[PDB]
Amino acid sequence: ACARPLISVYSEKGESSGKNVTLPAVFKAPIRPDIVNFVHTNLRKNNRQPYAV
Amino acid sequence: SAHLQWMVVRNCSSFLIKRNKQTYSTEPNNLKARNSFRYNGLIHRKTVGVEPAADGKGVVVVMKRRSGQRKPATSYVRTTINKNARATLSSIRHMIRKNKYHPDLRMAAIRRASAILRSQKPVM
Amino acid sequence: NFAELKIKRLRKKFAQKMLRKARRKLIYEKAKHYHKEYRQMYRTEIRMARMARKAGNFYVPAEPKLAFVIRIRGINGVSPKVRKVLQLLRLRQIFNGTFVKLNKASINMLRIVEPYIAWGYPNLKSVNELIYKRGYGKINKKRIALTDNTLIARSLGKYNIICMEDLIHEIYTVGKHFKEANNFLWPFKLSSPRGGMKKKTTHFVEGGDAGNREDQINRLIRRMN
Amino acid sequence: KGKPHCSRNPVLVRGIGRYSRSAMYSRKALYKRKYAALATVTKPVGGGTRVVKLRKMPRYYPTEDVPRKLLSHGKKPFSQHVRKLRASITPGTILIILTGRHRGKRVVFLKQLSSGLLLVTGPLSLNRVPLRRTHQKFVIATSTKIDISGVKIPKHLTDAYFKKKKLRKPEKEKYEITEQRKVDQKAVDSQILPKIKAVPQLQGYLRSVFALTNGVYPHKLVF
Amino acid sequence: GVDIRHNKDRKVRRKEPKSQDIYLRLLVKLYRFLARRTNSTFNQVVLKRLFMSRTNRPPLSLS
Amino acid sequence: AALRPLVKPKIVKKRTKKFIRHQSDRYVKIKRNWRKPRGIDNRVRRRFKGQILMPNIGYGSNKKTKHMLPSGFRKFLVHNVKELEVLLMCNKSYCAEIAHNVSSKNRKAIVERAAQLAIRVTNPNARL
RNA sequence: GGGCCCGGGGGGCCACGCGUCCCCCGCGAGCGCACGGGGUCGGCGGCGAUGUCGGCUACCCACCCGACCCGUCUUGAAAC
RNA sequence: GCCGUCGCUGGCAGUCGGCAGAGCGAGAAAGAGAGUGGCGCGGACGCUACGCCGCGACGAGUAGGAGGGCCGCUGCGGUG
Ligand SMILES: [Mg+2]
Ligand SMILES: [Mg+2]
Ligand SMILES: [Mg+2]
Ligand SMILES: [Mg+2]
Ligand SMILES: [Mg+2]
Ligand SMILES: [Mg+2]
Ligand SMILES: [Mg+2]
Ligand SMILES: [Mg+2]
Ligand SMILES: [Mg+2]
Ligand SMILES: [Mg+2]
Ligand SMILES: [Mg+2]
Ligand SMILES: [Mg+2]
Ligand SMILES: [Mg+2]
Repeated sequence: ACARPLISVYSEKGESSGKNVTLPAVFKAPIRPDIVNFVHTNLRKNNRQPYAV
Repeated sequence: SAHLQWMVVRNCSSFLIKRNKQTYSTEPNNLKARNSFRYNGLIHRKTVGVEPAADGKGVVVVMKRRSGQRKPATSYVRTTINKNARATLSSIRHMIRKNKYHPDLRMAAIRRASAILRSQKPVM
Repeated sequence: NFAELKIKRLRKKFAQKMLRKARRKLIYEKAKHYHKEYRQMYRTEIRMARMARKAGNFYVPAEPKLAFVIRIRGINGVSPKVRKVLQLLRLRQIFNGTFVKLNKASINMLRIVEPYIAWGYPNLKSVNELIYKRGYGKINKKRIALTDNTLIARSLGKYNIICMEDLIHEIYTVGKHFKEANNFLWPFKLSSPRGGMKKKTTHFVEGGDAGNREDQINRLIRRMN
Repeated sequence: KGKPHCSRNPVLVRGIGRYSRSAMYSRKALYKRKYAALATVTKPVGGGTRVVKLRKMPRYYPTEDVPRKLLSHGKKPFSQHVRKLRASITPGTILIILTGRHRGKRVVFLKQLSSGLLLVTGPLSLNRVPLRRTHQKFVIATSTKIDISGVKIPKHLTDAYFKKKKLRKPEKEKYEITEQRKVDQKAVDSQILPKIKAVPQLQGYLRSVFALTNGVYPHKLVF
Repeated sequence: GVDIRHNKDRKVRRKEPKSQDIYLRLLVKLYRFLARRTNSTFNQVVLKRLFMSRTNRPPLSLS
Repeated sequence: AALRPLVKPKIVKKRTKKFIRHQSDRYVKIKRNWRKPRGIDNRVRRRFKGQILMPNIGYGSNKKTKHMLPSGFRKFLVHNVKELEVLLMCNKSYCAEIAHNVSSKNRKAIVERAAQLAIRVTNPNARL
């Protein structure tokens, strides 16, 4: 989990531009489907409009 | 890793079918369509796929190369085999045993190849 | 080089066979010895009585050391003191059976449960048939049929009980490890008496079934085993 | 190698010999009988020669297969089963057939075939029952017996002799009495028939059919 | 009928973590194997404490 | 002449009648769908002899023949040719059922493909 | 009677190598049958395209046994 | 015999294959240990580990509690 390879940047014509970017560390962060579902669950309620009779 | 990626998709995947008390997987390179850690065709570094040829003649054996694990375009090597039935199975057996490339999928790959070739015979 | 390992593999198998063969001889000869012992016990009692009758006296045989106990009543409406004593005998079901070695402590427990049990003194044949047809060991708290001798040996071997004959000799003669060999046996699940009963609700001496019927338990054991 | 010797331990009861281990040890003289420690065929061809695999790998494999059974013992095939015969059925005994077109007829028991089925004859001229196989469970063995100890039954009269041959249809196909059977019937009948006529009123008894009538109860009457 | 009570037959104890955390469950897969296939009681104790709840896993201070 | 399954064990059903709800023969408002009677005096709930029976886990079917069709197969609803191909490697234990709302046009292709793959179809002769 | 059923002068033994010291006086081979870790036959027969075969359940009918109407309060409800 | 529940907080990552060697159920702790001196190219299934497998016992239930529903209804984010 400490491997940060080089990522190719591609040109608008779909070819490698020759430039490289080290993989940012955030792509090695823990993948927590249960945290995401908790956050997606509770944030998606924040754009709701109220209803009532 | 494969194990970590199986915890994400074992019950949440676009390729997952749950129906009639059964579970299947529709992703490519799954030899038995089975929702399983062994037969999943996406999470392992090395996978084997057997599919019919673009024309209804022969099979295509797909093997995942070692290097481009994050490069889907060059990740898979396709090989078309259009020999007689017994010769086709021998090549698949050798491509797996001799290379030691998932030897646990040897008979599943051989059984899927025999099912594709049989489906390519004339319908009676 | 594999050939040298194969010989080592084979010589280990041969040793196990040779140990296994020597153990079969041990149990074969223990049974031969018990047969002699049982005969002397049977013949000795007859000889003691004959020599007392010769002298005009009375030979009074030793009070039995062993009792077999059968619960003859159901589980509905059992009083608390009887309910506890029947649980200590391990007779939690009707027509369950156990051996109980007799002494002041135990004979007075059997008196509390008198209406709920038929008991008496089993002979050698009763101990044989009970343990062969319906003998199950308590091994890792499970009820395992004693289909093989290793089942007995692994559990009671430390007491030198390694075969069904050693188990039958420990029970029948009430040996030093009767407690262990007898707790090892699961309570016997006996069938309904074939041919009926007289009256389960009264004592045997009243023409019923409850209580101590002495050696007459063996007739009951024949019809339920 | 040495020629096999008949077992030196006679059977006392099934599974128990007459002699103990040491007794057999001596009888066998084991005190002196001590002992101490292709897949291919080459063929020439018109390369020069090819190595040929005698058995080839399967050209097909089903999607699923069943596992192997566990191993059992004592489950023999039919041909290896022991055949039993009621003690009341001895050769020359008169039997009453209970099933088939020949039901109720009284026939003469000749021998028990290797399959265990009985061989019987009417004889044909008395009740039109030929040399025919019958199952013992479906016959009543009467107590009447003629002495056919001197009768030579042809040896080719075996289970394979009496096994039915299949007939095909596309109208109908009819069974035909092969001339050999007629010859065999006469050969056997010519020896039994004179012995039946030796007993008075026996040939008429064999012509007559068995039936239950009013007040007649099988458990009460002797056959 | 058998004279027995059934109120205590079912044992109340965790056989797994209530947590859906996939990294915790990968460690449980690991120590389920070690506890099973080794005679080490230490593995059994750790496997048991991986099932335990938040309040049964108090934090350990540095001091 | 139909495709046969890998095995055809005898199917043993403990019960073949349905569990009809209590008093559902007496009213139309009471449907036969099972409802557990819960009245205090309810004699069906008390398991009195000669009364309507109640379902309990004892009637459960043998796990080896559960959900098994009389033919020996197990069904699996399919809506298109692509869903059908999941049964390629289990064609000896699982058959195909085409969903009711698949047009007559598409049923021809699903039935045609299933024959090629040796998959059995429960309803191949429908919407002709 | 007990003492591996002590010591001396027809019938079964889960005795059967030996150099000994002396109490006492570590792998043979095969072959086969089986009351042996749960059933097999390497056994058979009849019938079949317009009237017959199979179809638990379901539709109708009959019969034998069983069977009081639910919900509710209630110690107690089929309850007059 | 079958179903489920509970218990064994039981077993299975060893599918370790021609870079091969198939075993660890058995009365009785701990190594199928390592060494140093004296022709064929072949070998079923498995493992959604939230899975799969084995063994034993058990199964009444109002009030009431708890679990599991690939039970059912409407709508929302994703996916098919
Ligand atoms: Mg009472
Ligand atoms: Mg009787
Ligand atoms: Mg009373
Ligand atoms: Mg019960
Ligand atoms: Mg209860
Ligand atoms: Mg409780
Ligand atoms: Mg009430
Ligand atoms: Mg009536
Ligand atoms: Mg009320
Ligand atoms: Mg009142
Ligand atoms: Mg009421
Ligand atoms: Mg009234
Ligand atoms: Mg209950």
